[PDB]
Amino acid sequence: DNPLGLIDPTTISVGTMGDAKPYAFTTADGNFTGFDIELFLNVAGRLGFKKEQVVFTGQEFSALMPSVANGRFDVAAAAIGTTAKRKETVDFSDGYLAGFLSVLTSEAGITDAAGLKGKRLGVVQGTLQEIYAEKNFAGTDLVKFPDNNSAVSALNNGTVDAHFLDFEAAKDYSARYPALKIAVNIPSFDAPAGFVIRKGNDALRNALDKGLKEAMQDGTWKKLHEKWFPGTPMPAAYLPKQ
Ligand SMILES: NC(=O)CC[C@H](NC[C@@]1(O)OC[C@@H](O)[C@@H](O)[C@@H]1O)C(=O)O
Repeated sequence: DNPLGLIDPTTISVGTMGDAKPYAFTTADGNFTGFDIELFLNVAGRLGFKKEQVVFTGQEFSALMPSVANGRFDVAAAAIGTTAKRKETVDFSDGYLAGFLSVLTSEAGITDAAGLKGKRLGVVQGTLQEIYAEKNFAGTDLVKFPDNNSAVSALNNGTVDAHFLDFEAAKDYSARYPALKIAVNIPSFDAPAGFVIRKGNDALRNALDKGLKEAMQDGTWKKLHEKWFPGTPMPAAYLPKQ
């Protein structure tokens, strides 16, 4: 039987990113790791799927949701913000991360949103950052990149003034390139990360929701958060209750 409506009932095919450190990324042997990866494998494990029964495929951010919508993957896990706009084509599990959208730059003069006037801002195609900048940073020239790596390369080259990306990923680039600093932090608590599933796949959605709640209640979520995001605040919503 196929109760979870999977492509193959013995395996879970997950669409992710090889370059979204520390959320999702690859090590030197090409295997996937990061917070979202370890959390997903933990949730899948509770559903009776061992680590060898979960396959990961790296894709550019913009291809993830359409690949799930087209039946290429059972799930997508890559700090995917939950929105009504995204809910038009896919379904989401309950939220498991809520953080900031960050402006990474070597220009100390940029201190807030109003500092982005007369600046060239990098965004990754299809991200919540692209939408936010189009709505709130009108007049700021946007430069669309397929990934963070290309955007940061143009930031290091001096072709863009700043790059707009996820807080933990901005922190990672700040460590890799010390001249780059997080100058602006924008709340994105209204779009928590959720595991993406095929629109209407209620059996897989409900089963992932059960595992996520259990991982949060037994303190697994807390342990994984402390590992991948040291010094980042943890909300009571995702921590053990009572
Ligand atoms: N891997 C990526 O490039 C994802 C970029 C971006 N992520 C936003 C977000 O979901 O990331 C995790 C949390 O910090 C959320 O609050 C946030 O909205 C997006 O969904 O568009």
